[PDB]
Amino acid sequence: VWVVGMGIVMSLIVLAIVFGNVLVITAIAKFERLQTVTNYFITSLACADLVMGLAVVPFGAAHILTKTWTFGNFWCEFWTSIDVLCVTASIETLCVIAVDRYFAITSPFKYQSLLTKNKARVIILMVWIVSGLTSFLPIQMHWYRAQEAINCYAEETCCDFFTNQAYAIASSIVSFYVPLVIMVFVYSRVFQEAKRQLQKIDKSEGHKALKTLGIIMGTFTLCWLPFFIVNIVHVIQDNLIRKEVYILLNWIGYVNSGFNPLIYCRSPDFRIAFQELL
Amino acid sequence: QRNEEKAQREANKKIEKQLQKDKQVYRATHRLLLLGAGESGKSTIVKQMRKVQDIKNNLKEAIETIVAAMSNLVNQFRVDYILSPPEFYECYERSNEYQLIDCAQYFLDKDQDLLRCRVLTSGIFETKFQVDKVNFHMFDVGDERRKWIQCFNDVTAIIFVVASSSYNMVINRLQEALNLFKSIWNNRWLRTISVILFLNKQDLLAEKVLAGKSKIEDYFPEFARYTTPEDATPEPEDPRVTRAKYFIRDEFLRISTASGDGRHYCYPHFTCAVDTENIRRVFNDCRDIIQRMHLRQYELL
Amino acid sequence: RKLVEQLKMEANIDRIKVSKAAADLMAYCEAHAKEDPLLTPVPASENPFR
Amino acid sequence: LRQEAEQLKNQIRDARKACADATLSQITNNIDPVGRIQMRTRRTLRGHLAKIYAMHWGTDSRLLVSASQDGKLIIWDSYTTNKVHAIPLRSSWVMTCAYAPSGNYVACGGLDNICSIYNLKGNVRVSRELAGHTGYLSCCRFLDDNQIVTSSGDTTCALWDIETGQQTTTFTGHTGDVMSLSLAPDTRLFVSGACDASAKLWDVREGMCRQTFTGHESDINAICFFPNGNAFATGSDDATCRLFDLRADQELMTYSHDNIICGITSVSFSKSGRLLLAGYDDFNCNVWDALKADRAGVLAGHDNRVSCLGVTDDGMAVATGSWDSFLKIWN
Ligand SMILES: CN[C@@H]1CCc2c(ccc(O)c2O)[C@H]1O
Repeated sequence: VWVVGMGIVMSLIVLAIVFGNVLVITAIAKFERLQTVTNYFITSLACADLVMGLAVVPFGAAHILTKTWTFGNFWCEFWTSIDVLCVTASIETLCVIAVDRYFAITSPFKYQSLLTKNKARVIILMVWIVSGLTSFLPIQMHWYRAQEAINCYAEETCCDFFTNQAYAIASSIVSFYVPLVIMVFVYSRVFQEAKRQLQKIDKSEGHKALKTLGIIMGTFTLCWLPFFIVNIVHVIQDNLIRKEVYILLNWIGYVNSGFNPLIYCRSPDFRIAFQELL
Repeated sequence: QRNEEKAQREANKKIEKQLQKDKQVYRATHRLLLLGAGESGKSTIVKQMRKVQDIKNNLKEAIETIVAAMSNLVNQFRVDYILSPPEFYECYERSNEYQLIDCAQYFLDKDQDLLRCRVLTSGIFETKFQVDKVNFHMFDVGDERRKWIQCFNDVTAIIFVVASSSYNMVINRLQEALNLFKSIWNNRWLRTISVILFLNKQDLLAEKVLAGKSKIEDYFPEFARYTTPEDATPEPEDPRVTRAKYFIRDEFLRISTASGDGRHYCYPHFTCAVDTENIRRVFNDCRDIIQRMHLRQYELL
Repeated sequence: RKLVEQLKMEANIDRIKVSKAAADLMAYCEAHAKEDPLLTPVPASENPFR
Repeated sequence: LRQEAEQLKNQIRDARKACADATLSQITNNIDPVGRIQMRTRRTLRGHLAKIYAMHWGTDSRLLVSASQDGKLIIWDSYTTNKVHAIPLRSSWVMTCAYAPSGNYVACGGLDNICSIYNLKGNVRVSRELAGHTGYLSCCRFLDDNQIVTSSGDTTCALWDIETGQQTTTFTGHTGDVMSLSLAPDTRLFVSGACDASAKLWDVREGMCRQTFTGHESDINAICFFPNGNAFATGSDDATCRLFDLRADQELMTYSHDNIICGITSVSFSKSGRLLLAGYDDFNCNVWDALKADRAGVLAGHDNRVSCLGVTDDGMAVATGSWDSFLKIWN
């Protein structure tokens, strides 16, 4: 009977991710005023979250619940490619925003000139194309397949992610580690700018910045690091990891996409659009 | 027929292409508005930030205007000849109460003459200059209603020049200038526009302050109660005028900060006619305008 | 001076009953009511826009 | 001295009260209501740089011109949605635009006291420059090709002759800075509104105001003639917009809403005059019944505040401006 209870919670998570990203995507397209240079990027995050919540999680929920992959061998490999592209796109997009906010604050008087509608599409397309070198290329060359559970790749009943030592390190570095270093570095410099500006205000007059800056970095770090710290150590030390442990951290990471719109919201423009939508 | 509709598309493409090129230029350029009274000497800042015979003729006429006004406000043939030329060419103590050009006294007593005395213009004077940053364009209104202010909503900052020394010119002029500052601050349309104000004639401020003939306490009773702030004050100046210097700033500052929080800041700068660094001061303050505007965006502040 | 002169001409202005003005104002609107697409939207084929 | 004028002013008000017998709403009570109007946005003409300030329909209703603080005055085609000509402006700020009845010339305003008459007919060049006002130019209109009527912030309205280049007649004696003017269909008279809450009409040939209306309490910013030519409506900064009939010398019906407390920027009648399309500072445009003095439909399709509103000579469609550079054409 415990299996029935777990299904309700998993079903709600899939529903929550679908509605949350849809509203953000709908608001940007429906209203021209909300559509801006910075808001063009969040459409990509909304698009990345939308496909992840509908074409990755729902199939993954069936895999755990039914304890078997009813679909064909090729489609399971296809699902893995879609599963990794969405995570790579979502994490990279958050890193792109970190670059966007860093340029606006640290180097003003050039943000209007550097960023443009034509320029916004180029970098967004580059981010998505970057996922192609991380998702499409492995399956085409079948390099994702591992010798433990060698028959798992062959058998169509159940398939598990068994990756070579090279890909596990390289993909984790590209998807999460490299965006992490960029995101932390620019946000630290942004915090210095806020501290300097606040100090200047107190100089000629008679912090809350950390609280709001913590949410953006904290949610990204809390919801992905436990998985990616384990996504690099299971391959080097096979005996250390447990099979159920790996899955539990993976689904924690999927919740970040569902909670992503909440972090990047509460602005006056989106609050108006929420009332207009409902 | 259908070719004309296709032809109209080609003409539309040229217009869209031409507008697209100017979109980057317009976005790069920054707009400022200069506000100041007649005696505020706003022309000095514009000239400092950025012929002689023509200026001399107006200056000579300006001397006659003060001379004629002084007689009416209180060698008659000589006075009549000037009021009505080499013959015409051949007061200041009471000039505070009367209305006169600031540089008229220097001209009357008598190469930086153009900077000291400049002919004003009724029309809007647009000043464009570059400080190695994005393009800067300064606009001057050039009336009691002041309805053109509501038209200005895209300017990054507003320059509000104040003649600090002109506190004894009761018609007090400074309180009148302060009164206009409250109206622009409490304007229902100037929500996201800051102000950069210059307390001009600081050197002239000390001279009036140093001399005990005019007491700031007479115009402002609270000045005696007001004490100098503990914050650092540049000196080279006596503390007697230094306390006076901060009081006029505090009066402007108290109204500016109390009314609104966020996207409404004032950047008081003490300035002098000789000083030419004011161009860099605006750029340093203009940079703070965009940052604080962006800090409030995304609720990062 | 001029305002008194300007207001002097205001005294010698013929006036009409408000009821007469209201009836004329209402009658004109009734006459032109049919020929107004804002009151009744034009047919899609008839409307040049769509 | 001033006592006689004050006594005369009180006597003038007494005549207006005596001239009133029945309320306008009393007569229009039996009139069937127009009902709710489902009003849509047939076109969304966009593609401009900055906030626009004024818009005027062409005589043939095919074209219209919009002027903006960006200094780019572009003439737009409504049906094909594509711009025809873009006229660069010597002055960065403009506060008015006007279209010739013949369509040959297009008049652009300006914060500087200049009213440039651009030549549409293939390089746009200024035909003449009209100047000579202390204040800013706020409105411009074309009685004909020869005559251009302009409003200034110097509390004076003047008529410009293109060939002479000088003010043929100057209309003075008005308190506040004049904001908006409208021209009657017969072109015999026109009106003018200032911040002094006073609305006056003038005779072009005579040059002296015929009637003075001072019903409003706040500054007024919009005014337009009824199609019949015997009445006009005024839009003030106060929430109320009143309708005046020149014959009755008094306000007939006041259009005010308790909930609405924002300002009003532009007003415009329909072709039949039943619908009074008025912009607002609340980011919405309201269309109210002229006779019943009751709201008929609410339209809030804009993001920034509406700055202009005009109706075609054919009456087919209405265009409202905005500070978001969005010319939303409603049909
Ligand atoms: C089974 N789900 C997979 C497993 C490992 C993995 C994911 C996403 C991005 C990566 O770079 C990964 O290595 C997950 O979506």
